[PDB]
Amino acid sequence: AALPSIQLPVDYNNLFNEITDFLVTFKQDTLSGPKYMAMLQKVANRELNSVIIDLDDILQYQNEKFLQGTQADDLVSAIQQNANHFTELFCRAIDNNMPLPTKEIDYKDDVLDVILNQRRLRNERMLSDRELFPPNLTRRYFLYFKPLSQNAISSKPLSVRQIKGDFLGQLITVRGIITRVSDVKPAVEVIAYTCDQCGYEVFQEVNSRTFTPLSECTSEECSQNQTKGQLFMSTRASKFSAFQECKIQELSQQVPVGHIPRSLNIHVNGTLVRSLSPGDIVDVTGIFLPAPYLLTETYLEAQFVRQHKDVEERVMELITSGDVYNRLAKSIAPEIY
Amino acid sequence: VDDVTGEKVREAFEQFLEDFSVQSTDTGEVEKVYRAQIEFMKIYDLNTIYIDYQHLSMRENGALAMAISEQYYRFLPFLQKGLRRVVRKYAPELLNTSSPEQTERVFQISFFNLPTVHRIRDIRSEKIGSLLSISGTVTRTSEVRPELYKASFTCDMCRAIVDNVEQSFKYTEPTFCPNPSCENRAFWTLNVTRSRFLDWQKVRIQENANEIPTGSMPRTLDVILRGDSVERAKPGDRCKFTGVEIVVPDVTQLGLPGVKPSSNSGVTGLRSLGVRDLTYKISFLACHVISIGNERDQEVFLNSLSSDEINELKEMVKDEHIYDKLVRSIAPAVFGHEAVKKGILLQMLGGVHKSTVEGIKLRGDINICVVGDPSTSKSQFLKYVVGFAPRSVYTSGKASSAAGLTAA
Amino acid sequence: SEPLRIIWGTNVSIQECTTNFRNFLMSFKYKFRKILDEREEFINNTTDEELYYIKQLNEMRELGTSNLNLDARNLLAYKQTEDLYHQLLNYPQEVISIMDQTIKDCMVSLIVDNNLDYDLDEIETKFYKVRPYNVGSCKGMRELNPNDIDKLINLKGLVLRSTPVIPDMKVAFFKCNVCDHTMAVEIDRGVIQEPARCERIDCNEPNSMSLIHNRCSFADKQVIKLQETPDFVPDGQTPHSISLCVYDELVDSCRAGDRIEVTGTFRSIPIRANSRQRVLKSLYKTYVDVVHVKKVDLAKIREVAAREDLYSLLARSIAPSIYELEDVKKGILLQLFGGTNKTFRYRGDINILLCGDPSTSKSQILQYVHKITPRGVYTSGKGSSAVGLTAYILVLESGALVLSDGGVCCIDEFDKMSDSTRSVLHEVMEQQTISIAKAGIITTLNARSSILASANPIGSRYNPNLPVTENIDLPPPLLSRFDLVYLVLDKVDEKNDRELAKHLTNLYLEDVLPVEFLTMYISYAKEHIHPIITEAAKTELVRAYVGMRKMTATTRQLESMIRLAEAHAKMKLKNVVELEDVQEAVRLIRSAIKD
Amino acid sequence: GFELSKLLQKEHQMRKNVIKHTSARHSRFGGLLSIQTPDKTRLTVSGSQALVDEKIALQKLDDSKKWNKRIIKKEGLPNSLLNSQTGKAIFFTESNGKHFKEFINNFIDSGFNILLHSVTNYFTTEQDRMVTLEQVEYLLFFAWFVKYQLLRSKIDNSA
DNA sequence: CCCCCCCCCCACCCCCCCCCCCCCCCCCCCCCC
DNA sequence: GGGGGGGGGGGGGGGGGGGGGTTTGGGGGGGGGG
Ligand SMILES: [Zn+2]
Ligand SMILES: [Zn+2]
Ligand SMILES: [Zn+2]
Repeated sequence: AALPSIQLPVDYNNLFNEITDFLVTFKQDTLSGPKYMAMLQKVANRELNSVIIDLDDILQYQNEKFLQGTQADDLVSAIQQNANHFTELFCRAIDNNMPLPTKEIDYKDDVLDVILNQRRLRNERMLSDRELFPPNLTRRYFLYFKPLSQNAISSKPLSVRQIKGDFLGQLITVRGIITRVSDVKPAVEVIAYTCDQCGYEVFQEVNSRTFTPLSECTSEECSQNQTKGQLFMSTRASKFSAFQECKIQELSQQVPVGHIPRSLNIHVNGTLVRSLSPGDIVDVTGIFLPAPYLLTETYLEAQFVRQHKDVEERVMELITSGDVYNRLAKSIAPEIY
Repeated sequence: VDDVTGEKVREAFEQFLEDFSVQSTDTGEVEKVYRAQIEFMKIYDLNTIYIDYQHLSMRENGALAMAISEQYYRFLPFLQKGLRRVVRKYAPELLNTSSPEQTERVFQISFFNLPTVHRIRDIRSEKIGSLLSISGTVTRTSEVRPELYKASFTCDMCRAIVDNVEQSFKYTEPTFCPNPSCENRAFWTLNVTRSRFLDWQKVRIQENANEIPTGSMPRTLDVILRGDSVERAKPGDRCKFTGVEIVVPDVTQLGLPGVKPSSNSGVTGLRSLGVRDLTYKISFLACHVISIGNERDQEVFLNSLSSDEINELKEMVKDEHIYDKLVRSIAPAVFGHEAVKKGILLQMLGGVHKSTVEGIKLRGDINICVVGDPSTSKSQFLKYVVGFAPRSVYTSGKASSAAGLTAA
Repeated sequence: SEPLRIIWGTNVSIQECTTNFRNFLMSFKYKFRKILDEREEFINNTTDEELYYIKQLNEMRELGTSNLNLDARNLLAYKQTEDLYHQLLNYPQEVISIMDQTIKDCMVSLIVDNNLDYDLDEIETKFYKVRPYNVGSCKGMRELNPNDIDKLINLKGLVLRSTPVIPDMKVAFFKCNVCDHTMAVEIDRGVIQEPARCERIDCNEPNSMSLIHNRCSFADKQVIKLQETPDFVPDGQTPHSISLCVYDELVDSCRAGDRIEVTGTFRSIPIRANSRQRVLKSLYKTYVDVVHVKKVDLAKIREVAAREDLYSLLARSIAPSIYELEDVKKGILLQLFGGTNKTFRYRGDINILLCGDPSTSKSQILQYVHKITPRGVYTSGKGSSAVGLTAYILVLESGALVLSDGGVCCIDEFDKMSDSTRSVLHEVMEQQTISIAKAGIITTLNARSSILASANPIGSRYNPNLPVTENIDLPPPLLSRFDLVYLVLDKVDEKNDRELAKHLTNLYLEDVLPVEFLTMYISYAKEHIHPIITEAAKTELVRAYVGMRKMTATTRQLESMIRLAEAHAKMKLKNVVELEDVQEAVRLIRSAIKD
Repeated sequence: GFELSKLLQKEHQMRKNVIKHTSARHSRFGGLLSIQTPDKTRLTVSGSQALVDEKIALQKLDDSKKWNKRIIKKEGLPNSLLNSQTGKAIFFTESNGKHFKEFINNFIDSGFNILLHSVTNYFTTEQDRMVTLEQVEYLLFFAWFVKYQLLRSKIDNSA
């Protein structure tokens, strides 16, 4: 099936370079190492997993570069336009630049360290003439974009019925009431299969609501020996991510006269899970996305959340004033005679 | 390869069946009961034999009974082989239904009098394939249907016939044509007249009312009846069963002609499943069933009674003031109330049902009401009749409905 | 120079793990646990110096039972096994395989070290399980997350319901269609390793093997829906629930309504998009795969049985917090004892009605008795339906009284209950069973409950110038169903009111009384004491009934006297009814029958 | 029954053997053994029993191979001791056993040498024309009755 | 206490699969050294 | 007398084709009003 192609006004090589430049340079200098590299040292210590990017930081960096007389190609517009792809770009930049840990971890206790060390040892045994992994497997953190402040489309809180099809791919922000919340369930980022007949594990990344499991060992260890070994899934070695779904509905006041209240599925992943509960009235930033059902199913990949909603010394302020029972009783509904 | 264990089990069972010796309250003219029962089957041209489990248990150090208890499902064909040889030895007329071809006769080995009754809640899968006895109350009974027992087919492209095709839980067809001049695999027509069927009836049981631990929901089990045991049970009856605890696969998932696979876990890899994975129910394959909860001529009743029972009836009619003794035998837990006891006797004896020249029926039954204070013995009269009389039922005036009374 | 057995993904040597566990399974002393934990001051040699898990293994061998229960904290006390606790919590399947095999190995080691006559063949036949428990903090069901997915966890929760037992194939059985040779295959990770050609080289036909289903060998599996308790929820939103798989003899270890702990490996599995396809849905199903479960003697009994004050001693213990009212407490004590039974109908029940004002403590007495009894129920009679109290409609489900089969049924507000519902309780008190007949449902539903009714005079007060029948407004023969009927009244008396106020206000001063011993004593009496009647009881039974019959009475009083005398004869473990039992049964009835 | 008990004990030995070769817990319970070889490389198997017995692990790894060497194959006469499975036996009824053994006894005691002389003194002639079936049946006759009389004479000095 | 109400319960593409064909390997037989 | 080469059988792989994947009425039970 041949495909046509077109030229477009973007370049992900140039923007990848811009993203890593931002990452290794920026700090919140108006408040006077880089914010993001320091935060990635916290990630390297395994003290943090929620990597938050502020679009305001990107905007400040763009303004700093433009002030220094070079065009920054408006990365804010690009991430507000095709947000999902720039998750991949930002994560690749982090994986290419994150510094080593400082705090001790007891590194062998993670199965991924042992299994990838064993694969490296095996690959060195091969490499004496006698990627190592898909990066999502090793990537422990979760990356989220946080919207622009008032000062731009990501900043505006849309009601659900204003979310039209032209917004698909954009990092929009929605407003409504959560009518339902799912229980948490795990979802596979990367499946790890053992191979029975050679022990060389193999990996499948999953990027859809369904997949088909592997059967035959595709590794060179088996394939060169034409040994049709069988693959078995391991939950120990597979990377899971926490998944949860929530149904958001527009506010009852926003419903036009006679219309049914419109609603949307929000999907939330990683550490951002269980930030929402039913009956919450909330603003949520996310990528508005299609899903396989020409009519597509659709959902919002959540990224950032804004909910709408000492003492034992301070009690002495009333105790010292005296007759507190009589006064506190008189403070019960003072508007009632 | 022949299973020497099964062959030796067959030999031991065959010897038992032909010469197991016992007699009681008589000289030692041993009846050799199961040989005599083959003769009884031959006289009445039956197709089943009833075996007491304890008789096997005492026989030859009990090893045969232990084996047939533990691993019944392996050893049942070997038992039928032994039985077939014994019946040939002492009653060869029974080997056919008994010129037009009389089919070979099938034989059911109905065990009874097992050491213990396991509850439905005691079902545990190591007892799969073992002979047990089971109890519960029957909630519903299926239509009696013909199970295809052993099948016969003719090939579509040559009119050769395959025969004696043993059936799995699926309707099973031959894989290869017997004719080496023919090419066929899997294209067949069933010869109905040559194929063999069994009367078949599924019945579902549930855990007994007094045995449910705290009056909660009872547990349920599917039971299979076949042959002469079908349609003996009834809904609401409380029954003891004996037979084999068995697994039953999801036959649709296994693949079945004319049916799609059905669309917690099963098991996969087996060739017939391909990608699919198979699940199993548990069921009880019953060989014998009994409950644990009229004659209109004197001869047809009296010919069922023993000689000493006949003597009891003779003493009863000889004792011509028996009429008083009967009334005093009514409701023995209740003191006094002789008039009620007399009426209860006359109700249980009833009048005579009659039909008139115009078709009008005239009632035979006698209807009685016993009026009294609630401290009186009144309810014990009802519980006596309910405990004593055949085909009798008990309910309360409150906590019952017109539907539950006549019919719903 | 040699291969190494490694727990995959961990670099743990399995041989070293095995030795580290073996050297704890033997030579461990329970004192080491008291060195690890609190209560270190209470080390006691004659209970702590035993080789505790060899004591377990020897008792286990004498009983011939497969299971060793193992508190996980004990691994941290023994020096060579501290690391193995962490290995267990992080890699439970492999460590538990090691522990199971080591238990079986140690059973062999003990009989061969002792060179004992116990069957080696039995030990070799027997499978052996460790059941580890008390793993750690019982983290909430709501809090489980992808890091837990292979760990051992422990959850507190409520069982909503369970499946029937499900057969799980552990060994497949393959028979050759050509040559009738048979072979066995252990199921590996749910996959049948089918032989592609027949094993016998003299046959070796391809695709000739077929699965003989009922000659395969099966383990037991059961699935149970375990709910987050409504106690622990953030109360504005629903409780969660989790499926758990429970296996072999752990099947049916719990029932609907049980609050339990379950200790197990957390697990996850994919689920198919369509059973006709290999295609899997991205988000896995999750379940806990359990290895241990938990809910929520006579020498002492004989010592108490010899006491002379034992009648009052047991009577005070039922409710020492309430005013002493000891005729009521003694009558209830006889209701807790019960009589005896005869199958030829009658029952060894006892039935009581607390009349008196609504302004008295009888409801609290009922509350304590409902706590004391093993299997009772509590409800109240106002607006109580004849079917709601009893059994209701498709299936019929049991009501409160039927759920109280074999225990005390407390019913408050009994005087306000409609005559229809009383008409159902007639056959409870007369036959202790319910003779239903409705559309599709006919049954004699057995319900052997000792009713403890609490009732009132009509209106705000009892009239002292009238008998109890004229006050209570329930008809006399309904009162004659019950054994004892009592008046407890609020009438002013400064002596009684002072001593009651003192009795009540003494509760706030202090830091057989306890109900645990009372209910144990009643239980042991029910298991052991079944009094037969002596002629010295018969004579007074016949005489006393004929007395109150020409005071005007019925045989239900005589039957009540019999059941009460048998209940009285369960005191002092007497096990024989005599004159005094009848005298007290009669005497307490003389307090009641005066009306 | 005595011999049946003996047989059942013998196959109960195979029961305890397969039980040793069987998991103590359910099939979905399987953890992973890794066999690190004497070299710095690793294999993987799911056998819970194999996890504590490397012999089982090694042989199970070998059982897992899908490959096999392909094996190549290998009428006017009846089935016999020439082509039956080596454990096959006729399970006589004891009356038929007595009747058959006494019949062949009396045959050996009368008809054997005379018959064998007659037919072998035929088969001296016409060997070139002796049909294959006739050859094999003659040889089997010879072998069977010679073997029987040797065995009976080992059992009976009277023979 | 009796009757009426009302509530419940029920009746087009992609994957798996199977069939057909072609090639390659392995054994047996014959010739050559 | 053993090893190579030629010829025939048998098995495995790969490709191609095909099929499958909520309203309305009635009875009976249960509860409330005259
Ligand atoms: Zn491999
Ligand atoms: Zn044909
Ligand atoms: Zn075979």
